[PDB]
Amino acid sequence: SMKIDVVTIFPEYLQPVRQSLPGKAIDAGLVDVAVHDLRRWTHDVHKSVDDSPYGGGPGMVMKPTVWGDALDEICTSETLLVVPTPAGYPFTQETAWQWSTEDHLVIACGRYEGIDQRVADDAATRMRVREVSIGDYVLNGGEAAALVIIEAVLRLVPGVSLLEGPSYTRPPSWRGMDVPPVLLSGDHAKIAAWRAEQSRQRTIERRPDLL
Amino acid sequence: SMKIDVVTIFPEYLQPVRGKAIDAGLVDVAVHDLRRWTHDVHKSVDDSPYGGGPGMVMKPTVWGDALDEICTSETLLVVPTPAGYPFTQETAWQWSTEDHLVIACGRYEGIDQRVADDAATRMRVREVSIGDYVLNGGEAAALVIIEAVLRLVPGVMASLLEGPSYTRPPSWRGMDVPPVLLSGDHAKIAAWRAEQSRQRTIERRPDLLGFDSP
Ligand SMILES: COc1cccc(COC(=O)c2cn[nH]c2)c1
Ligand SMILES: COc1cccc(COC(=O)c2cn[nH]c2)c1
Ligand SMILES: COc1cccc(COC(=O)c2cn[nH]c2)c1
Ligand SMILES: COc1cccc(COC(=O)c2cn[nH]c2)c1
Repeated sequence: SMKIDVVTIFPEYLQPVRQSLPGKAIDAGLVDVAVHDLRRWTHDVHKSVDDSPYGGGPGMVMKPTVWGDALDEICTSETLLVVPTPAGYPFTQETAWQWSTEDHLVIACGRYEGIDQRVADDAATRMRVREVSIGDYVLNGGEAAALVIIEAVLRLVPGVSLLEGPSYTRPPSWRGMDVPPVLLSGDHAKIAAWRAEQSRQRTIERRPDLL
Repeated sequence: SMKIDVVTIFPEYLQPVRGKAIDAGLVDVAVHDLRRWTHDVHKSVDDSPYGGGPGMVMKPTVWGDALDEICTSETLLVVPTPAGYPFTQETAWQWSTEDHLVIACGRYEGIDQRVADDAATRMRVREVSIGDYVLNGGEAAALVIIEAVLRLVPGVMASLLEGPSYTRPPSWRGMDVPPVLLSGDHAKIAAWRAEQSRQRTIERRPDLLGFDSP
């Protein structure tokens, strides 16, 4: 059983993962994903969510007063507050495994430059807060990162070292290229060693950092 | 001006592109249902892996037909996969100058490798990872790549992590903005920010400064 709340100024962005849920998953109370428009918590007629950064420099910083109200209403002391940001700790498969057993995730989607730091600092005094990066690149908003995180976590919720080498399926011959004959050999010990070497070679070529 | 074609068995999931509204006509984003190139009755796109293993592998025949119609020799064929070369900010900059990206979204355990090998004989192919986690499909990863690239396209920050940012009010729930940021001293602000950045990078990403990861 897991509840995910997403707070964003683009709630429509999250509508695909809402419907991506199996009907037998949400009916069983194993998962409910709710999306909230951040502007619900704005204070002015202009529904402002950002303001200029202290200490200058082009870019806009999201307002702490608005975010604080939103989190005040949505978060509980049991909440795991996830803040996607390119300045975050790495979000990896180990993280997804860890978060897969959480009762309540709140994902705060920020917009470039970021969210006033006091929001996270304040929240962290009564809940667990995790600023995380899904990758070394910059997005205009956290929304796509939320999709990634939601998918990587939920697929580890039951019912909701090296790189892997190439995979093949039918036909055995296609556009002049044959499936590696070892895979059709019925020698499963040999297949395993073949696959291990394929993985070692691909990892060396693509991710030497992993060795 | 850039064309992005995305190929997927879940074209619905790509509605979030509608966002990075290309209303300015600086890019056209097209999404294609892979099942459109099938001939079967049940329109099968996958099958069990040769050599055994878990899950299913997407068939090469369907993908070959789809890529034939959609790609040219000038296309950059992008295949999100956790087994790919890393997609980073540097990659985003590089791809921001491309005429034509085609993004092949895989599902299940993967796409028959011969799809990529075949395509590489007529176009440039890039198998890429957007990060070290596993997804059910390439769709979300395509969204990430599109966002990272499109915001760099002409007409629309790497080595360190950026430090914290603040805005009004100068005090909030008893928490004050760092006084230096209120001081109007550009040099001291630059110095403090540079320091916060380095301090955050060593704490969260020691690898970026050439130290052992925790
Ligand atoms: C909340 O503060 C910010 C600031 C800047 C951009 C974003 C959007 O997230 C990303 O771009 C990202 C997440 N992981 N890798 C990249 C959020
Ligand atoms: C070590 O860093 C990580 C973390 C998570 C996944 C991976 C690679 O997984 C694959 O190569 C794969 C999975 N399905 N098909 C290919 C690497
Ligand atoms: C090639 O077909 C496959 C196979 C396995 C998973 C996926 C989805 O992509 C990812 O999970 C991914 C991309 N970068 N980091 C994770 C596609
Ligand atoms: C080294 O790899 C990368 C790549 C891209 C960005 C970053 C860090 O960016 C930020 O911290 C940020 C940018 N806007 N707001 C916060 C690191």
